[PDB]
Amino acid sequence: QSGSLANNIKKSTVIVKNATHIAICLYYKLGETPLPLVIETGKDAKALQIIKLAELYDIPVIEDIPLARSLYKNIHKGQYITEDFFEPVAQLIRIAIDLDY
Repeated sequence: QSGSLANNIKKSTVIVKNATHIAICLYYKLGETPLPLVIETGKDAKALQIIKLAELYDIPVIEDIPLARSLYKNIHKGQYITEDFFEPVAQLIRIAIDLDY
């Protein structure tokens, strides 16, 4: 099982956080995920680790406390986002995508 957290963060699209208390890792890939997916979540110690791994792998991290708290409560690890989050998450994905040039 070792390495699953780091591999999930490495392939992530964007992380939205509340300080070092909550981190939500979102993944969206055209043709694979039909909606953005919460691939990992962390509270406290695990949130800090997600944030450190995000730095290591150059994954964009955005602080948005109300959004991070709502996502944490509503969208469990391995679940697709629901309608209330479609537009807030789209805005994060747009800021986050690498255009690769």
